Amino acid sequence: SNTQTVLPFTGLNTPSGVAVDSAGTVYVTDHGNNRVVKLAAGSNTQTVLPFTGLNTPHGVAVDSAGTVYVTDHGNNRVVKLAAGSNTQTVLPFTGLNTPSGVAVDSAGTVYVTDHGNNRVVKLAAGSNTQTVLPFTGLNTPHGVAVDSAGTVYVTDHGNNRVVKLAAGSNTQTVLPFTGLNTPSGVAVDSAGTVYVTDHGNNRVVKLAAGSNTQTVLPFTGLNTPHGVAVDSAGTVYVTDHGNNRVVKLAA
Ligand SMILES: [Cu+2]
Ligand SMILES: [Cu+2]
Ligand SMILES: [Cu+2]
Repeated sequence: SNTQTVLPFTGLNTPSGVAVDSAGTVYVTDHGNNRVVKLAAGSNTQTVLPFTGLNTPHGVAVDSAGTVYVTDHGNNRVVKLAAGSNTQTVLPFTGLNTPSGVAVDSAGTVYVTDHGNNRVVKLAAGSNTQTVLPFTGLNTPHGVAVDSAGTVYVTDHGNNRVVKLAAGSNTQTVLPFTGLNTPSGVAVDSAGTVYVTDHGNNRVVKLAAGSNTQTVLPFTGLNTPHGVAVDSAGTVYVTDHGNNRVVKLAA
């Protein structure tokens, strides 16, 4: 499409991550206000999720049960809130330094980019101990996404590239993006198309499934994109750091 919609969030200061659930509810981490806001589909009014003690959130993910998972930079931890709950759970990750992105697969496994430790960690549902994914030579990961097959996609700031690992594989794959500068967020649709916020080039890049054609999505007026999400219809949602807004573009 050639229509971008500014969603009616208010008062954002460095919106850092975005997620969209199956109902079309949009969740945004508002880094500079220590909060996560949500907007139900068609609603005019955001609500603030009742995380307690949250500081400087980066990433957000939502599972099919509606549980919301958030990374907290200032406390170096990951928290989750079940739908309808007022009492978060701190997940049993350990030793995080700048947890930057979070994703949750269909089995409830939680994947977190640990930016300051140059690694991606994962925690199975019910486990108390993370494992480190075998992403050789990873540096400063920002964003993570997991697809319905369990393939994990990660952006690497220091190396300006995007890598993936299939479930059960030891061989990572470097995706055929070109010309990235500070890839931040990543999202993947069920067709396999991969969307990346190319923060240092002020643009959002699409790698079309199959053809591997890279295009720039026709967002307008961005002042450095951070987070990205894509819904089942192919609508792409982006957080715009310098303009303190969240915008969407239909396919
Ligand atoms: Cu931070
Ligand atoms: Cu970085
Ligand atoms: Cu920025």
